[PDB]
Amino acid sequence: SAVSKTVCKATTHEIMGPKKKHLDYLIQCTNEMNVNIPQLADSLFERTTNSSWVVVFKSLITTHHLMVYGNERFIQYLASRNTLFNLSNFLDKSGLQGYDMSTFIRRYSRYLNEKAVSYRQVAFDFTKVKRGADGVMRTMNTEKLLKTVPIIQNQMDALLDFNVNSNELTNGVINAAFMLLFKDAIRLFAAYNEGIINLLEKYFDMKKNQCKEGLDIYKKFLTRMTRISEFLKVAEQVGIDRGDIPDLSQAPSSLLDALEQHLASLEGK
Repeated sequence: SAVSKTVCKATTHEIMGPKKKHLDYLIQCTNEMNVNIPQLADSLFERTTNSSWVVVFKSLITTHHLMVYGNERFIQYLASRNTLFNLSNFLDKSGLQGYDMSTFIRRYSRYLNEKAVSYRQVAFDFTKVKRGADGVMRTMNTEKLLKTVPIIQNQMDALLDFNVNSNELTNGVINAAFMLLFKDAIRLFAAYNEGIINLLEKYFDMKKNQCKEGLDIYKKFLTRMTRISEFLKVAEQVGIDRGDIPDLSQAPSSLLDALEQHLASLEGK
């Protein structure tokens, strides 16, 4: 009940993101093994049944914050559910602000759903695993890599589909969501990029059908890069510390012709 009470405090009608003090409490909750994760999640789900965009959006932000900063047993539990958020028809018509925010609530809930689905499918969180030449994405074997990168790609699509303009970030609730989306985006991009580095190191030794898969992955990566650039430009326009924006220039983006020529040779007599 203390947990439920704090979920309520994190999700009041006040037009601002959940307060740090309540988020910090709920993080600590996830770290105590005696805490019942399903009951904490149920409280969050219940708030998403509220008619107010403010309450619903704040419950989603709280859930996202806990996925990012909480014990891994939290996202593990969300990933175990058959269904997560069901907000595809959400609409708060109480006012123009409610209309505006309803669209973003639908898109944000879809992203969190996909974040849980990604975790269910690969049994780790792309945004939090070890990086580098010795990290998870860089060391992954061929079969697993070909399976995994499309999952990253699907998660990134759902994130980018939030599709907000800088001039739409006009209240503290949506701004709070955006800051967490920004953090996930740069971390998810690093995983995507490492997956592609790995793919390119292996591509010219793969089987014909593996190369077809790899080439599809690469073409899709190139178009997502363009979208990620657009998303970072929104972050730049709104004022985010430029030192926090990653450099996309080092993504290995000039290999299309080589990949195609190699596959073409495999498809010849």
